[PDB]
Amino acid sequence: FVNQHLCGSHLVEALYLVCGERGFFYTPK
Amino acid sequence: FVNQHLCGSHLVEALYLVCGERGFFYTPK
Amino acid sequence: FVNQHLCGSHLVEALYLVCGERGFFYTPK
Amino acid sequence: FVNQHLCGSHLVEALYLVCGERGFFYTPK
Amino acid sequence: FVNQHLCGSHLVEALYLVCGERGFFYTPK
Amino acid sequence: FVNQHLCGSHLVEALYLVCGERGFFYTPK
Amino acid sequence: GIVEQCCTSICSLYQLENYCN
Amino acid sequence: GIVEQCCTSICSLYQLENYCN
Amino acid sequence: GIVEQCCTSICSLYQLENYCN
Amino acid sequence: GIVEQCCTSICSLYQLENYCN
Amino acid sequence: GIVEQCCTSICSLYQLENYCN
Amino acid sequence: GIVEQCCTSICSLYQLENYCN
Ligand SMILES: *C(=O)CCCCCCCCCCCCC
Ligand SMILES: *C(=O)CCCCCCCCCCCCC
Ligand SMILES: *C(=O)CCCCCCCCCCCCC
Ligand SMILES: *C(=O)CCCCCCCCCCCCC
Ligand SMILES: *C(=O)CCCCCCCCCCCCC
Ligand SMILES: *C(=O)CCCCCCCCCCCCC
Ligand SMILES: [Cl-]
Ligand SMILES: [Cl-]
Ligand SMILES: [Zn+2]
Ligand SMILES: [Zn+2]
Repeated sequence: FVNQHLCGSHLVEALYLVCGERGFFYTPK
Repeated sequence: FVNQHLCGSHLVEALYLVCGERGFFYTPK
Repeated sequence: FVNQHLCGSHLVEALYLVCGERGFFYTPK
Repeated sequence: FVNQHLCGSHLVEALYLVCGERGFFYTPK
Repeated sequence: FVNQHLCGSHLVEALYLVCGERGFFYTPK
Repeated sequence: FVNQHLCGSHLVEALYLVCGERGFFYTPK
Repeated sequence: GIVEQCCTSICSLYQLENYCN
Repeated sequence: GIVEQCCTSICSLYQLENYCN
Repeated sequence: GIVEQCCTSICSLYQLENYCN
Repeated sequence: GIVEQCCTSICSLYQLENYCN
Repeated sequence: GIVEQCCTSICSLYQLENYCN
Repeated sequence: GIVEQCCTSICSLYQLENYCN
């Protein structure tokens, strides 16, 4: 599915900003 | 260094597209 | 239409990454 | 030079918005 | 709502490019 | 300076995510 | 506002200019 | 996961913080 | 074209390579 | 201005909050 | 080329128009 | 680390693959 891919594309950018030095693990559905 | 932050914001999207279902981990520190 | 415009916005970025030095031609529908 | 890659990733989106239905060509080399 | 958030995410980038030195005010619905 | 333009394009998305319903103003000059 | 118009129809460069300071 | 929650409802900054290391 | 295919189904890296010069 | 504060030094999320309406 | 003109000097929107099909 | 390898030198797509889960 495509629109989920689009939201995840913006989701990782939002996580990168919010977390910062801590980082994050991105696991999709 | 802000330039580091900018490339990191490009690295997360590069990992997102490359990994896909596997997922990625972003650990600068 | 708008959501196609959104997907094309991410599509050109994905093409830019994947192609690299070769480049690409982007022709919409 | 990574900075070149970053601006190129901004150039593709600038061409995408500007050209629209016409389309664009990205040829660094 | 999410897809409106996605379009606004691309909308601010489009406004930033088009306006330039003038700038803009972004007020959502 | 193009590097200024690149970070500004990252600043607008940072303001967009942070402000949300409140909105933001981008005034370099 | 900007969301109501340009997120329902594609906005031309002049329409985006209307939102500039 | 992150996709199931934040791609169906808008996630607040604290909810995004829950995914940080 | 690229919009008709990759915006209706997820395109794999080889499919994106098909659009490269 | 925002250009002289948040782009010559890395701004934390709160430093981005100051320019919100 | 576009890399030698629009990325070593800031290109206005019209300078981006030159590379459109 | 990824910051010390892929951002001080341009990383090809495969060099991005190394940080996948
Ligand atoms: C991966 O396969 C995604 C799993 C989540 C299901 C997505 C669809 C859920 C219902 C949405 C229907 C709206 C689209 C017509
Ligand atoms: C340009 O005019 C786009 C041409 C492709 C048609 C888009 C719509 C196809 C069917 C989608 C319906 C879903 C939206 C309600
Ligand atoms: C904020 O609450 C958004 C206000 C605009 C309403 C969005 C929905 C309008 C009709 C769209 C239905 C399509 C989604 C199923
Ligand atoms: C209008 O031009 C804004 C006035 C301040 C501009 C400062 C530009 C400084 C040059 C860039 C230095 C940092 C590079 C990442
Ligand atoms: C292929 O490599 C393109 C040939 C021209 C490349 C010029 C690179 C100049 C180095 C970057 C200078 C500006 C940094 C923002
Ligand atoms: C945490 O801060 C990561 C440790 C390594 C940081 C290296 C930063 C180097 C400065 C930037 C050089 C390249 C600019 C594009
Ligand atoms: Cl989208
Ligand atoms: Cl950048
Ligand atoms: Zn999007
Ligand atoms: Zn950038």
